[PDB]
Amino acid sequence: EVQALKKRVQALKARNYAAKQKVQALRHKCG
Amino acid sequence: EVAQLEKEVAQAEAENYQLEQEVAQLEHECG
Repeated sequence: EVQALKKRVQALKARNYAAKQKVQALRHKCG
Repeated sequence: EVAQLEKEVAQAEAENYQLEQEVAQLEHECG
């Protein structure tokens, strides 16, 4: 479902956005 | 398109998978 996949994309991006910041934050903290 | 969204979901999923690996590792070593 297009509408379904869109929400999947948004859900992923939401987690991805947070995770990406975490990775770079951690790279700053202990990289 | 569905196919577009699927390749997008797979894009996010691929990154997401890696982000969680890196976050877990960075935290396991630092956090």
